[PDB]
This record gives sequence, C-alpha cells and structure tokens, in this order.
Amino acid sequence: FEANGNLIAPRYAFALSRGFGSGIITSNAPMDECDAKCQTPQGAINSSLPFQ
Amino acid sequence: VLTQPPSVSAAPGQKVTISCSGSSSNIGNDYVSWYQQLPGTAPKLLIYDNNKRPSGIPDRFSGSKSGTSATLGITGLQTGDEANYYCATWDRRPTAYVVFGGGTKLTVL
Amino acid sequence: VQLVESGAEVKKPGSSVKVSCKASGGPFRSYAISWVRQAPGQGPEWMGGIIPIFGTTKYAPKFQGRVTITADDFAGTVYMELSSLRSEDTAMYYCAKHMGYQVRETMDVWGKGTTVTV
Ligand SMILES: *[C@@H]1O[C@H](CO)[C@@H](O)[C@H](O)[C@H]1NC(C)=O
Repeated sequence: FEANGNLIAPRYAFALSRGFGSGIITSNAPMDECDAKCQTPQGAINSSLPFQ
Repeated sequence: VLTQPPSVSAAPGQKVTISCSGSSSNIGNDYVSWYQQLPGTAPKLLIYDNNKRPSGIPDRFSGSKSGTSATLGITGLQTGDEANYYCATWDRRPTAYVVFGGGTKLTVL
Repeated sequence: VQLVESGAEVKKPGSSVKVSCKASGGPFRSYAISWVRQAPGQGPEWMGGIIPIFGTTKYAPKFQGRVTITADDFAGTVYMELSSLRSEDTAMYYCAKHMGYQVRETMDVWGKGTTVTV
C-alpha cells in the first residue's frame, strides 16, 4: 500500500478454509436444538422419501 | 416344547445321532430345522425342510424325521464339530410361534 | 445380505429400550424379519417378527404385551422396543432373516447381536 491521503487502512484480515456443502440462506424461522440431515428456509426435513 | 438329550459324546471319525421328541402339534404336523451354535457366534443353519442342506454345508450332515421324533446325523467327526445343536419348529394351535429345542452339547474325544 | 444391529445398552429396571437392525441391499425386502434373544447359559428364545408388504406383525405369548416391532422401508430399518425391564432381560439380541415373506422356523442369515444389561 502506498498513499499520501484519503486511505482507510486495513486492520484485520481473515485466513480462509474451504469446504463443500455450505451456503447462505435467508429465513425467518427460529433456532432450536434439533439435529437433522436436510435444512430448508422453512424448516428441517427428517425423511428418506425420493421427492419433496 | 422339543426335548433332546442334554449331552452326547463320541470319538473322532465316528457317527453320532441326536434326537428330539416333541408332540403331534409341533413336530407331528410341521417341518423341523437344525441349527449349530459355536461359542461366541450366532447360530448357523444346518438342515431345513427336514432333509435339505444349504449351500456350503458338507455332505456328512444329514437329517430325518419319523412320526414324532426327528434325528440329526453327523459322520466323520472332527475337532471343530464340537458345539451346541438346536432343533426348531413352527408350533401352531392356540397362537403359532417358533419353538426351539432344549439344546444338546456334542463333546469329542 | 448383511444385518447390522445398534450398539450396546445399559438400562435400569422399569425402563424401556429400543434397538434397530439395518439390512444391506435395496431398501425394500421380499423376506420377513424376526428378533431372537439368548441369555448366558441358556438357549435362544423367539420374540416376534414382521412381514413385508402386508405389514403384519407376530409376537410370542411370553413377550406379548411388552414388545413392539416396527419397520421403516425407505431406509431399510427394523425397530424393536421393549418396556418394563427386569433383571432377567439381560441377554444378547439378534435380528434374523427368513427365505420367504412368511415367518417360519427356518432362518438362514443372522446378525452379530447386541447386549442389553439391566
Ligand atoms: C431426526 O431424526 C434423528 C434420528 O434419530 C433424530 O436424532 C433427530 O432428533 C430428528 N430431528 C427432528 C427435527 O425430528
């Protein structure tokens, strides 16, 4: 970085670690203490059926 | 219930017959099956359909049933043929259920 | 076909325990499934079985009233629940499979077994 004015300097950085099976979803549901294998913006699913 | 002798013993290479006497409701009107149980393992099916053998069972094992009493015969005894033997049948009169025999210990010398 | 039971359990008298058996292959089976138990120093005792498609369940007069057998087909699992445990319920349990869709005296495949202590 080089500057003579108007700089908002960095202070903290992040060292990233990657993985599969994650994302960002938007929801209004509350958080509970359950455990599941599938999550949707409306609620969790505990099933082995081939369709939904 | 099915009654068997509690213990039978014989020398290696001999022939042993294990019996079992039920009644006309259990054995006299249904088939008999024979299972073997080694220590520390689940029972293994030996004879079904009263004379038939599953795949992998040697020819030295045989079974028969006359009237009320069934018999399991083993020839060419080895050291590894010492275990528990059970006769099972499908009792059916008031409420049908599977009934096993009392069991017989085969000791080799 | 391989049958795998759940883990061992340590329970208190008067409680209830549920165990599960999982079978390899397709989720839907064409054979019945039975539950057997054996106490140390004793012989096997037949508890009850369940039939595919029809869904009929059969129990033994000794165990009738206290045991419940259910199945879940899309995951290929069979559950057995026992209640009102006593000191004589300590035994090793197996799930066994039949050749046909009917519950008979001939079972050809057995599981490893799991121990229930009270
Ligand atoms: C889903 O099923 C598992 C399997 O036992 C269970 O542990 C979990 O609590 C269940 N979650 C919900 C939300 O039903």
